[PDB]
Amino acid sequence: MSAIGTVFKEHVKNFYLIQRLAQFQVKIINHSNYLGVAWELINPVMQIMVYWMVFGLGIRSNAPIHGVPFVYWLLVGISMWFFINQGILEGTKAITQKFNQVSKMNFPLSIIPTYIVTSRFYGHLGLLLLVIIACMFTGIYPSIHIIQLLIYVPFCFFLTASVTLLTSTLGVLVRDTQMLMQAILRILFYFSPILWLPKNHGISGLIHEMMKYNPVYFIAESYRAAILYHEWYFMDHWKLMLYNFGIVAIFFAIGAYLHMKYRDQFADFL
Amino acid sequence: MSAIGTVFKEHVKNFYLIQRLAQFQVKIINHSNYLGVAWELINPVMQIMVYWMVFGLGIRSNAPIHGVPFVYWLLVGISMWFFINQGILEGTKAITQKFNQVSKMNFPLSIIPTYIVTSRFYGHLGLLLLVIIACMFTGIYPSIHIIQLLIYVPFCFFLTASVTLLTSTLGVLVRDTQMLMQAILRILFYFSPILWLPKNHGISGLIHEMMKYNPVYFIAESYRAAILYHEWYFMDHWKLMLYNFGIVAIFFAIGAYLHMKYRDQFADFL
Amino acid sequence: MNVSVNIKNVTKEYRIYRTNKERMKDALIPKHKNKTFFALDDISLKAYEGDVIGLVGINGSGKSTLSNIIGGSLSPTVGKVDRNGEVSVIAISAGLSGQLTGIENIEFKMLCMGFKRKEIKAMTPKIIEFSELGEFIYQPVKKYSSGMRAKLGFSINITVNPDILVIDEALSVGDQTFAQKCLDKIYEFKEQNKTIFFVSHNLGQVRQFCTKIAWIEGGKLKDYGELDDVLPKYEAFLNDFKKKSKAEQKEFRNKLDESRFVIK
Amino acid sequence: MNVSVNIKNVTKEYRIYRTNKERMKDALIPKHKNKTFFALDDISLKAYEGDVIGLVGINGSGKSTLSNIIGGSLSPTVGKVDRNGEVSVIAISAGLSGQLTGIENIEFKMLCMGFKRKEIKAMTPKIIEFSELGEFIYQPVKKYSSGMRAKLGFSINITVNPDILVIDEALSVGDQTFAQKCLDKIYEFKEQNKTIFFVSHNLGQVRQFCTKIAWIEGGKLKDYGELDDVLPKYEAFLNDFKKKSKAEQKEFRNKLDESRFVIK
Ligand SMILES: CCCCCCCCCCC(CCCCCCCCCC)(CO[C@@H]1O[C@H](CO)[C@@H](O[C@H]2O[C@H](CO)[C@@H](O)[C@H](O)[C@H]2O)[C@H](O)[C@H]1O)CO[C@@H]1O[C@H](CO)[C@@H](O[C@H]2O[C@H](CO)[C@@H](O)[C@H](O)[C@H]2O)[C@H](O)[C@H]1O
Ligand SMILES: CCCCCCCCCCC(CCCCCCCCCC)(CO[C@@H]1O[C@H](CO)[C@@H](O[C@H]2O[C@H](CO)[C@@H](O)[C@H](O)[C@H]2O)[C@H](O)[C@H]1O)CO[C@@H]1O[C@H](CO)[C@@H](O[C@H]2O[C@H](CO)[C@@H](O)[C@H](O)[C@H]2O)[C@H](O)[C@H]1O
Ligand SMILES: CCCCCCCCCCC(CCCCCCCCCC)(CO[C@@H]1O[C@H](CO)[C@@H](O[C@H]2O[C@H](CO)[C@@H](O)[C@H](O)[C@H]2O)[C@H](O)[C@H]1O)CO[C@@H]1O[C@H](CO)[C@@H](O[C@H]2O[C@H](CO)[C@@H](O)[C@H](O)[C@H]2O)[C@H](O)[C@H]1O
Ligand SMILES: Nc1ncnc2c1ncn2[C@@H]1O[C@H](COP(=O)(O)OP(=O)(O)OP(O)(O)=S)[C@@H](O)[C@H]1O
Ligand SMILES: Nc1ncnc2c1ncn2[C@@H]1O[C@H](COP(=O)(O)OP(=O)(O)OP(O)(O)=S)[C@@H](O)[C@H]1O
Ligand SMILES: [Mg+2]
Ligand SMILES: [Mg+2]
Repeated sequence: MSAIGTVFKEHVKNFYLIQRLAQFQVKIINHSNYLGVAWELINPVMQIMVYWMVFGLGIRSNAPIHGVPFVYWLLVGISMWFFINQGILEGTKAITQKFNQVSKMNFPLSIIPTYIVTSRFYGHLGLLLLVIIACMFTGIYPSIHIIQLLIYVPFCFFLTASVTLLTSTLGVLVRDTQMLMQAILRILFYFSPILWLPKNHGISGLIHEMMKYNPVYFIAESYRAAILYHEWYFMDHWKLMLYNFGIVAIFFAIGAYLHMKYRDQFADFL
Repeated sequence: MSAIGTVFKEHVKNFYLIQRLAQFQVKIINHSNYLGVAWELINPVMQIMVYWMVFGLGIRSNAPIHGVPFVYWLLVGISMWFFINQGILEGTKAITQKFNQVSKMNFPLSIIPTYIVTSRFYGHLGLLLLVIIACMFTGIYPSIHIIQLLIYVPFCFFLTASVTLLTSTLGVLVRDTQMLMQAILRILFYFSPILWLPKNHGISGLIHEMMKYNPVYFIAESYRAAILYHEWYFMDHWKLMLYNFGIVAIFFAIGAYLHMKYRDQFADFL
Repeated sequence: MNVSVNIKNVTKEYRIYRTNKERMKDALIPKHKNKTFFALDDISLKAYEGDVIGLVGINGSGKSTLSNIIGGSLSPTVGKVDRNGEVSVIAISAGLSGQLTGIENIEFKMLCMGFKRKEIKAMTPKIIEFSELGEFIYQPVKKYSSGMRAKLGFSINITVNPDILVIDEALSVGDQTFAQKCLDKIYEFKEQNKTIFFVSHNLGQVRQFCTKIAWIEGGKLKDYGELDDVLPKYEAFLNDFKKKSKAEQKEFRNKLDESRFVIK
Repeated sequence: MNVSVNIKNVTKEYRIYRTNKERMKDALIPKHKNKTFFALDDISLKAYEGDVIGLVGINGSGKSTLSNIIGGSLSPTVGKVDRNGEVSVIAISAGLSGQLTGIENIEFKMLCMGFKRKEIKAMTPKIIEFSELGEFIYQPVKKYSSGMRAKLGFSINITVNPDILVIDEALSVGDQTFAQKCLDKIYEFKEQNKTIFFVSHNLGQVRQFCTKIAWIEGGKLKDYGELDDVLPKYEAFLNDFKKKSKAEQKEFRNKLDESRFVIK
């Protein structure tokens, strides 16, 4: 119980340091590019264009889903994936790379992955704003149901932060985890409603049941319900919310316990 | 014409140095892992398992193609993609990262990407041997048509080396190319017969015609013909071979010209 | 007359593996016999307030391990370190990034160091004036020469005010026109009665600056006492080592290394 | 009495950008006026065979740029460098990787350096014996102390035999018991009549080792001639600089920096 208290205290006291270091990292990454920080938004747009060309025109010839054009359906569904993928990939190696600089300075070591994640949360917020503006240009306008984002958007950040908090310690102790993460990320990507709805195309007794255990399913469906279908998602899907909250709590507790156990020996393992 | 001669002479004289530096890089990359260099083969196997689970059981429920089980069809088709992807991704940043160490030593600067590519060619060869052994275990045994590999396998290496030779100089001069390469790699991956045959599933007047301009199409089809269908591929597809050879020559010439033009100023741009 | 750092039976051991199979077996098998290297072995010294201590020894003696154990970055295998007051370490290369400019690097390093924003806003102009970079403070650090980068690092680092200070071969930085300012700044720390640990191979600076001397040979503490009594012994041993023949030097090194390597 | 390096009107300019918009405009617009910084300006010196030359100056003078231009790593903006014979540079950190062990690092650095396999196989035992690492030669370099790593780098680098040699603050490495061997090895190069360029701030070593002195101030060559005639002037200027008040030092630095920065 002391682990959770220590990590919580560190984060709630070093919020501002987290934000400042995230901004500095964003500046560092895109230093040599002529366009600068615009690539954080340019790259996801090109990737989304490729994904729509492949999975939108080839498989289904751009047939509308639920009365919404497929382009906007995919746009709302996929606006979150880049943040999760980049955060989980980059923050797993955060402690390994950034320990040397801050080893000899009195530093709260549990906030290293969090600002790595924030450096991508910035681009996610920008992409979400762009997507909302485009959907408004289509003819779909916001309603009172848009206020569910204040609850749904922080959940994605908390999930990514907890997963990264566990995986950073695991990667520091054993270096095979960083190589093993790629297949798991691919599994999470393909077994989700981001690109397709398997109910119409194929059977739903087996494929759909496994999809419900994937948090990306819940996140994408909640965003679509808040932005597109104009409904209260928690009215009929509260059990999924409870299960996801339990998953987040379990991940946070395990990561905090491991980090508190092995922080003083991080020099030997590195 | 002096550019081609200089690059050709450098490579044909520093073959052995290329091999030795490739082995050293392979040793460097996997130093901290408990399993060591086994990950170069473990990771592609897990990725192939995920790809077969998604694109083999979901889309088509593991229906055989051309009388061959889909698992071996995919295995032969996809055994090359990891090499091309990793080589093109990593060798684009070869000169940027490795120039400082060898700047003050008399070094042939045109061989830096080639050993980066060789470090992945090793794993490609291992995977190809494993795939052939598995296909033999199935009940498909080699014939006189397996000797086409001596012509087809070097072509993949030459294509990757030429593309990397151009992209390394382009990335050194302008740093946006390294960010732009990802979407192009995804386009090359999805518009290829590695995972599916669009002729049966959908229309073939439009999708199939574009696929024929992709070199990955030719490489995968040639490997499948040499290993699985037991036929001389060049008998009815010589025009595709000529077009691919022309593409390779064009890429090599352009890369050599640019590298010879801008080698002495590589310090200012870096 | 109060202790500032108290060290009791500090030991540091590292396991030596030749092949990956040995490491894998050591990790998996519960009880396994492997080679063990003693970086330090049973070091105990008590430091009082206001005492400047210089660490002297040959290459590989174990001075940096002791300094890192005192500074808290490293953890002893056996024993404890009892200290009072904050500890600061002087290292110029820690927080400087080539992509960030000088102004951005100042804020980055001061933030990672542990200072609040309001203090940084006040201390920035003094650092800028002390560094003497000029117009190049706006340029990226990657464009700097080595001396300019070292001067910027020293200017950022000199702002600390700890109870215990650890320095490592950083008494002066830059050309002759800049070393005097660094020497005066370092001496200012001495006049404020702070415990200082100095690790260097320069005997002139050690004689000019230090008060007590600790001699470390082969991972163990040979002698601890006043400078006037200990430094002559080290100088005499250094002079003696030069007269010995190559075979005798090799024998001495082999005898020193035999005790460190053990099997357990 | 034959020239070894001949330098005529070597100039090096760098463009100074404050924001990304200025760089983008400079790249796109055909004719654009931007700030230009003169690292070197119209340097011409002729070096004969067997002449040891020491480069002296204040921080940011332009000594490393000249050494890199001579060594071929960098290219002048205007002018040419005419040289005969091969050029080798002494740099210990160039080819050492932490993941690779000492034995692997020897082969890696010697291969990147330009030696054939048969020569490496012969020269390896001499390097191993000279480094004096002992059992730790099989351990990874990341486990080494700083002194041991520097000694290994020096041992690998000392094997070169060029016509022209460039050294940069690497005359001696390690503790007192190891510096004498490095000094003898360096002197052996002097007895073989090779042109040597030495860049350092240590005036004692420059006086002991060098033959001619080149003084660089503000990107230009103040004086070129014998050590006995040039070094006293530099020492006198250094002594004079200490007596000046802070305002006068700032005025001198501003006057020096005014000529370097130009708009064109
Ligand atoms: C770079 C671009 C490359 C493009 C490559 C394209 C390859 C993909 C093809 C699309 C695909 C993938 C489904 C996606 C998987 C999602 C879950 C996986 C999750 C994994 C984690 C499903 O295709 C779609 O799905 C359904 C398949 O039936 C069907 O839906 C509805 O149909 C019912 C009508 O009665 C309806 O009653 C019911 O309500 C739905 O079922 C759709 O109409 C069909 O378009 C696979 O389909 C396969 O291919 C063909 C398609 O037709 C099809 O063969 C034939 O079809 C026509 C006779 O139908 C015929 O005319 C074609 O000549 C012929 O081809 C195959 O038999 C099918 O197996
Ligand atoms: C494909 C690859 C497959 C795997 C390959 C094999 C991997 C094996 C890794 C083993 C490992 C990782 C655990 C990872 C998380 C666990 C899973 C969680 C999963 C959750 C989803 C678990 O090792 C743990 O080490 C802890 C050390 O604190 C220790 O903790 C407790 O200790 C006290 C009593 O032991 C107790 O009083 C205290 O309170 C606890 O702190 C644990 O008891 C022990 O189990 C770490 O190994 C450790 O490494 C250390 C430094 O190398 C090493 O110590 C060094 O000490 C000296 C230095 O100065 C020197 O002598 C040596 O340098 C070395 O000896 C340890 O000896 C070794 O054990
Ligand atoms: C989203 C981003 C969009 C793009 C953003 C804009 C990017 C613009 C990049 C411009 C660029 C890249 C070309 C890339 C390949 C071309 C495409 C190929 C495609 C194939 C698929 C082309 O610049 C080329 O530079 C060459 C320099 O050799 C020059 O070559 C010929 O020069 C001679 C006569 O000019 C001729 O005698 C000789 O024989 C040739 O060598 C060319 O004429 C010139 O076009 C390089 O820019 C160059 O950068 C240099 C160092 O910064 C800079 O020189 C420096 O010189 C001093 C130093 O000491 C100092 O004064 C300054 O430091 C600077 O001045 C150049 O001035 C600048 O031009
Ligand atoms: N991670 C490590 N694993 C094994 N041995 C190590 C490790 N780190 C250091 N050593 C060894 O422990 C000994 C102590 O060396 P250090 O204390 O780091 O250097 P030093 O005593 O300060 O001497 P200098 O800095 O060269 S004057 C040396 O023999 C090192 O090679
Ligand atoms: N890439 C670059 N762009 C702009 N200015 C540079 C660049 N590289 C160096 N400079 C500047 O050019 C001048 C020459 O400095 P250097 O020659 O590298 O250092 P130095 O003259 O050897 O002095 P030291 O090494 O500190 S004793 C300095 O003012 C540098 O800041
Ligand atoms: Mg040390
Ligand atoms: Mg310099």
